[PDB]
Amino acid sequence: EASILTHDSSIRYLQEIYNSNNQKIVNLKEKVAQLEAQCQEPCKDTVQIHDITGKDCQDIANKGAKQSGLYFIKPLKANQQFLVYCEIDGSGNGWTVFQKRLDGSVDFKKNWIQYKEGFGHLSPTGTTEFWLGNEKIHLISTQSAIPYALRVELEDWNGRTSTADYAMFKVGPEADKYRLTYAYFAGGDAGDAFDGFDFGDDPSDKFFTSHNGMQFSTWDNDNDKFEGNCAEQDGSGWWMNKCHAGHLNGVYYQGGTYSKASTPNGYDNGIIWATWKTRWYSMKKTTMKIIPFNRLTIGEG
Amino acid sequence: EASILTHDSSIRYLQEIYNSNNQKIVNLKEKVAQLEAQCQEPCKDTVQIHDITGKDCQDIANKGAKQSGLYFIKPLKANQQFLVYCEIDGSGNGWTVFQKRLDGSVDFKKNWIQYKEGFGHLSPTGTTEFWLGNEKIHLISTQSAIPYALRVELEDWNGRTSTADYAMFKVGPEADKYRLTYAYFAGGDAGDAFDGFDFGDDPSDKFFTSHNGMQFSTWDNDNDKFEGNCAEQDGSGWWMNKCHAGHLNGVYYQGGTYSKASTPNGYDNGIIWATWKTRWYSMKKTTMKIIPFNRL
Amino acid sequence: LYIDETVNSNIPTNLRVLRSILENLRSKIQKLESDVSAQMEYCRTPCTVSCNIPVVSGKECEEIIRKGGETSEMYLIQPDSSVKPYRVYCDMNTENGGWTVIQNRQDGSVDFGRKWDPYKQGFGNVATNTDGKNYCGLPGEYWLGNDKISQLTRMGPTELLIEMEDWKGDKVKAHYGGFTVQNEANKYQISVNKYRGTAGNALMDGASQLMGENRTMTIHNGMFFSTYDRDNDGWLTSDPRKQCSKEDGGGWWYNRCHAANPNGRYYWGGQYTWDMAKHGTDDGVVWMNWKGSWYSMRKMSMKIRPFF
Amino acid sequence: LYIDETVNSNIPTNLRVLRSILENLRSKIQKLESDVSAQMEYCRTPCTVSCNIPVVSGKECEEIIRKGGETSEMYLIQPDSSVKPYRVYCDMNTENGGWTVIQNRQDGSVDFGRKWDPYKQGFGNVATNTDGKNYCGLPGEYWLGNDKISQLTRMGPTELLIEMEDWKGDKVKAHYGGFTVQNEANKYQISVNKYRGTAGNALMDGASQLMGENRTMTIHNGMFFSTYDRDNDGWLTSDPRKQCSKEDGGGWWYNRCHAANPNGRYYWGGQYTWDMAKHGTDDGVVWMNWKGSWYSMRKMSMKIRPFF
Amino acid sequence: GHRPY
Amino acid sequence: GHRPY
Amino acid sequence: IEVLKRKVIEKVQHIQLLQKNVRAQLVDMKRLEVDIDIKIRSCRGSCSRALAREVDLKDYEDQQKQLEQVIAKD
Amino acid sequence: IEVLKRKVIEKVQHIQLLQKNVRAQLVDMKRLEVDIDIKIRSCRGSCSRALAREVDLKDYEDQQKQLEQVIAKD
Ligand SMILES: *[C@@H]1O[C@H](CO)[C@@H](O[C@H]2O[C@H](CO)[C@@H](O[C@H]3O[C@H](CO[C@@H]4O[C@H](CO)[C@@H](O)[C@H](O)[C@@H]4O)[C@@H](O)[C@H](O[C@H]4O[C@H](CO)[C@@H](O)[C@H](O)[C@@H]4O[C@H]4O[C@H](CO)[C@@H](O[C@@H]5O[C@H](CO[C@]6(C(=O)O)C[C@H](O)[C@@H](NC(C)=O)[C@H]([C@H](O)[C@H](O)CO)O6)[C@H](O)[C@H](O)[C@H]5O)[C@H](O)[C@H]4NC(C)=O)[C@@H]3O)[C@H](O)[C@H]2NC(C)=O)[C@H](O)[C@H]1NC(C)=O
Ligand SMILES: *[C@@H]1O[C@H](CO)[C@@H](O[C@H]2O[C@H](CO)[C@@H](O[C@H]3O[C@H](CO[C@H]4O[C@H](CO)[C@@H](O)[C@H](O)[C@@H]4O)[C@@H](O)[C@H](O[C@H]4O[C@H](CO)[C@@H](O)[C@H](O)[C@@H]4O[C@H]4O[C@H](CO)[C@@H](O[C@@H]5O[C@H](CO[C@@]6(C(=O)O)C[C@H](O)[C@@H](NC(C)=O)[C@H]([C@H](O)[C@H](O)CO)O6)[C@H](O)[C@H](O)[C@H]5O)[C@H](O)[C@H]4NC(C)=O)[C@@H]3O)[C@H](O)[C@H]2NC(C)=O)[C@H](O)[C@H]1NC(C)=O
Ligand SMILES: [Ca+2]
Ligand SMILES: [Ca+2]
Ligand SMILES: [Ca+2]
Ligand SMILES: [Ca+2]
Repeated sequence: EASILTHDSSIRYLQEIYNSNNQKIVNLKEKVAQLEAQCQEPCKDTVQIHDITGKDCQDIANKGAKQSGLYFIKPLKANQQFLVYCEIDGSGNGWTVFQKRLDGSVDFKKNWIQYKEGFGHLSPTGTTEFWLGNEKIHLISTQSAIPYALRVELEDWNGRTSTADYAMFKVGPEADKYRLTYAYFAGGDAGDAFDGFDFGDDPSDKFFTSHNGMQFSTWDNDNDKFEGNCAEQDGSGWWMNKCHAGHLNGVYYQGGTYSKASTPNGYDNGIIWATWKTRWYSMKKTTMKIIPFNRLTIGEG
Repeated sequence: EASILTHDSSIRYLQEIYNSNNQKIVNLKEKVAQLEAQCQEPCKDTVQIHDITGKDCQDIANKGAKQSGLYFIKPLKANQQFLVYCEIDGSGNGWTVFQKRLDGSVDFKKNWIQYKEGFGHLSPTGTTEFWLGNEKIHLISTQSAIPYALRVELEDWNGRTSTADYAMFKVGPEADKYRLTYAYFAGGDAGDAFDGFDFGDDPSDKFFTSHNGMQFSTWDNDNDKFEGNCAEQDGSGWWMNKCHAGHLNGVYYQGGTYSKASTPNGYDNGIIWATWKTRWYSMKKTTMKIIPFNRL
Repeated sequence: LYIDETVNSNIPTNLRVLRSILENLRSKIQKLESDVSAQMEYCRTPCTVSCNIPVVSGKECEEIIRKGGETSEMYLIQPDSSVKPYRVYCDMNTENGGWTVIQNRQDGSVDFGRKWDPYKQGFGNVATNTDGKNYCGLPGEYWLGNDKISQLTRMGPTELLIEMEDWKGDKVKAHYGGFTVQNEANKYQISVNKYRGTAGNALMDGASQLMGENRTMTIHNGMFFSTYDRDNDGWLTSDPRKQCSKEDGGGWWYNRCHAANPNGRYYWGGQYTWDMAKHGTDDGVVWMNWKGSWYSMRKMSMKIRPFF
Repeated sequence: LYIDETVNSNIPTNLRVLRSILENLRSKIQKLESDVSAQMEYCRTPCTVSCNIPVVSGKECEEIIRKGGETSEMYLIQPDSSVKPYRVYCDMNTENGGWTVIQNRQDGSVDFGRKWDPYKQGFGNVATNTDGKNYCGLPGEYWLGNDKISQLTRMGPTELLIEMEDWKGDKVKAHYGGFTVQNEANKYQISVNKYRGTAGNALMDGASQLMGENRTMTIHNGMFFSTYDRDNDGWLTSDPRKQCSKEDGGGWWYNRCHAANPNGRYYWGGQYTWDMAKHGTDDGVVWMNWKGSWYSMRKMSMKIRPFF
Repeated sequence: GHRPY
Repeated sequence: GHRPY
Repeated sequence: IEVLKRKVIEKVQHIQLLQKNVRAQLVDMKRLEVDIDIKIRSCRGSCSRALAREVDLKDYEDQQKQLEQVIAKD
Repeated sequence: IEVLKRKVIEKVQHIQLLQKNVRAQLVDMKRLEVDIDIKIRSCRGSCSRALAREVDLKDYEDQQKQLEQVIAKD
């Protein structure tokens, strides 16, 4: 017969495609490793930490720095540095805010320890509620014999804003219940609400709502000039007295303004600044900066 | 008879002694004029005022001046120069003291006004307790953008003096009650008492006895961080707060060292510098100099 | 003498088999070519994640919770003055709460078959956003710096929790009130003791599906850290091809080789046979004592915390 | 006739008298020579006085008291920015307190018979020590510069107090709620009105011990200031010898010549006759009105202060 | 002491 | 996984 | 006379070995399906988007039986 | 011959005018006493010390009367 000699010729086709496969695979596994390398990196974190650690944000801005993000600082007196959202206006100054309020979703009805260590989070864009920490704040305002200043900036659901600067600003040690106490009131188109504003009840207020020299109070820590722990009543932490005359940590009311009925018991709180907006008008944005006196803020340039 | 012609011979003696009289009188009235001119000058006043009026004592030493006494100065902002006991160490600096304590008898329990215009008396020697005057001290530290300093010098009833320098020193106008404020504490082997020395009562003190930013209070002017018109409670004026943590206008206790009983009410005061001596130890000599910052 | 007729009947049916099989493959591959090419195009624009650092800070997660650290997001700690603070994820809810997550798996979002160095420095994603919310609450799989892991444990007593769950949901875990990894100098040894929980003491008791020399060689406790970049296994062999790490891509405290393979090859579905493994072994995050040499977890995680 | 015998009787007796009177003078004179010579030697060493200038200051004495100036010692004032501050003596006690002493007498310690310039410039001792005490609270006779005196008054309403007393103690004084001396360019006029107090309006009503033309020619008011160095009296005559100031040694607002002569010749005891006056007139600080042309006071003072 | 005419 | 000898 | 019994078996070796060759190809291939898949997931923590794709293990082992069904043939 | 009535009066004139000259002396003297006394005092506000001396007016007026007692009668 011997005619069948043909089917065997068909094999050339298999070993030929098989060769292509094997060859292709080698070239493929080859590209795989190229992918493993190229594509194998941690996500890109929009949030970044800068260097040039210093005494505070103003020393950061004193050692270069021009951006307004989060850095690290480590006070002479204390130890272990910690993040701190600065704010270098670029004029040559670098504020070091310790509290900010926007969104409104962050809460302040936190206990004592929580306030001593701070809560919330810090952000580069600088948009995120947060309270540094009574302990941090202290170490910052005490280090050296250099006076510090505070700029309580706020804003309404209108869009306009007002400032308030106080000199020699500085909070005592925990041993004294982080007592707040400055020297005098400097400029400020928001009004001296820390001077105790006598709304309209009792010849009191003026010598009852001033926060100069007051201690800090919390839901479970009473160190104010009133038995009734204001905290519990209100729902925050502050240097209470009669109590608040402009505390800015109360509930963040959406849209601003509220009534005595919006609250369970029927009291009032929320970020208010007597010397500027009614005692029943919550803020939309808040912020507490802080820079050594000698700096520009009513100092020089 | 005619024999008597002898007595008329006596006449010569009278006329002669007479001429001597008229003559000496002219020589005498002549000398009187010499005396009126010689002996007709105002007594010599040991105390002397030097010229070369300036912005402050440091200008006086900048415009020459090598002696240490009283000069007249006139700050740029105000006018009507005044007296101010300087202090030129010759090294090329001329301190301007606005408050000095020695003797002890001068008192500082004056009302507000008295402190505004100062009190006591200055002296060339430099030995006489005095207080320039809040107004003066103000304008002297407010003129120009040129910083100043302060050198709180003290001395114990031992003999060892100490110092204390503070930069950017300057007291505001009376409008703000002569608020005293600076930038920081420079050197000082006496210690920073204007910082707030917390003795041992309450976790306060520190944040209550500091004087950077406070106002000025007096027996009849309370502008402190205490309704407590301290000056009454004490017996002087200062920039109270808790109050004193180092005010040196209180009582001058003879020999230094006093007790809680030595006071009429039972409180304490008097020249004390917390960060140097006991809250109950009165100085012997004090002094507040002031020079622009660039001087060191 | 006639046996020849079978050449036309048997061989043909075979050619039909190769044709289908071979042709099926030329296509299966073309399909893969476009994928690798397309994916390659993707990591040309990396992933973005915004993690706002919480103000509250400490040394470990333990401290943070006792400093007002309620929420279970990632944090920033500084276990030492002579070491750069670093992010990390702190679990604040599981068993008392306040655990310092050191390793975690859940989707294979990152490859653990990295070299030795990436394992000393640390790799992976510490934490991702929480669907719109500004902070980072969700984990993300990673492996904190070995040097940190060692430094952490070598400064005070420590314990360890290793929970995990299959693809059915069922959860279990291991507890070691004694955990301590030496410094790089000593090959990141791993001396753990004081077992607890239910899932299998394979870290110091070796597997359960083995006996004698077979089992007693899979006790991780005491071994060194190995990577397909550096071999420190308890497998003594000259053939560089035979190395625990390479066999099962991923840095672990191997030892001829394991009874538990965290940081392996996150296999999907959960089940897998021998003819799937990169080398044909049993790679992939498996505990074996609760599942088997052929079952890759759905979620594998570790976390440390002070003793006392 | 025989009248000769009276020569030996009369002439001798006179000779005895002249001898007594003449010889008595020679010694009387040698007596004075010793004094003049001696006193002369003393002025070879002037007096020393030390006055610590008080810190408190102002324009006049009124400002000082209302500035904490209770004690009555010498101060430092400056009634104008364009003039050098000078010493002075502030009386902070007498009637209300705060009077600026402008001139004073009390012991003749300083001669007021000076030329014109001295009176323009000012002379005398503003103040002396207080028996040990560092500061100067005691007076001492003087006359502050005219120009100052003029300048003082010509800058706001002013008044004057001219107290004085005999050697019997009895005191009295004048009060003019309107005092003003003009500038040196106007021979230092003196326009005083608004009389008061008891002692005699001998400064604008003339003397009481006279009448008509005699009296109305002794009104100091509106006169000029004269000195034996410069004549500005109301006495019109050509004889250089005849001039108020030369007669009654001293500068004043003479007018042919005075009804009151402050700044005269401080005599002792209090009384004196014409045959003692330097010229034979009636010099010496005398008010005459309260006492008489023959009686120099024991103390004579003047002081100013605003009207308000 | 006045000066007559 | 273990490894035979 | 080489045609009667000889030509039948002497020629089959070409396909016999190739037959063994594919079994290795599949096995070696299967592992690739796994590796790739696993690797792809790696991009989730690196590559913007993650290309989700199913891996057919059924087909393979289904073809593996054809290979295993045509074994001993000689 | 001129010795009888003449010698008496012609001779007295020298003492007559002299008798007046002494008076003019006293008065011119009396003032010195005064002026000097007053001038001495001015030395207090100048001379370190000041000489203290008594002024005798009595003696003068006393002697004055003697001079006044011997006027016209010759
Ligand atoms: C510690 O643990 C180890 C386990 O790792 C364990 O190992 C033991 O392994 C066997 C099993 O008990 C024993 O072997 C010795 O004793 C045997 C006695 O004879 C018979 O054994 C059977 C079953 O045991 C009894 O039922 C009978 O009554 C009878 O007694 C004897 O068979 C052995 O002879 C072999 O000698 C050596 C190995 O010892 C070997 O080189 C020789 O070729 C000879 O042949 C046998 O061994 C070879 C290779 O090891 C096998 O050939 C391989 O076959 C596979 C086929 O597929 C499988 C499989 O083997 O079944 C399926 C698996 O599920 C799969 N697993 C994987 C890797 O994922 C794989 C997979 O399919 C392949 O990888 C891909 O194809 O393998 C495959 O084709 C291989 O390529 C091929 O090489 C034969 O199976 C076998 N003979 C046959 C035809 O059946 C020997 O004398 C010992 O007990 C022991 N051996 C060792 C490793 O030492 C230890 O016992 C245990 N020790 C303890 C107690 O601590
Ligand atoms: C405004 O003011 C003016 C002047 O300030 C007033 O002017 C008046 O001036 C006379 C003031 O006495 C008035 O005189 C009238 O009244 C006399 C008083 O006597 C009356 O009463 C007796 C009672 O028995 C009666 O007998 C008599 O008739 C009178 O009614 C009266 O005496 C006057 O008479 C005279 O008449 C004319 C002048 O008008 C002369 O020609 C006569 O001489 C006569 O005598 C007068 O003149 C005498 C000679 O000049 C004076 O005398 C004495 O002279 C003394 C001089 O001697 C020495 C010397 O240097 O030489 C010696 C010695 O050293 C010393 N003496 C001693 C030791 O004390 C004195 C001494 O230095 C001086 O005193 C210094 O001042 O000098 C000496 O001057 C002495 O004081 C004289 O007494 C003498 O002036 C006078 N006689 C006497 C005894 O007084 C006449 O009638 C006028 O009325 C009046 N002027 C006239 C005339 O207008 C005026 O009144 C007043 N107006 C008003 C109302 O506002
Ligand atoms: Ca309370
Ligand atoms: Ca009080
Ligand atoms: Ca090995
Ligand atoms: Ca004339």
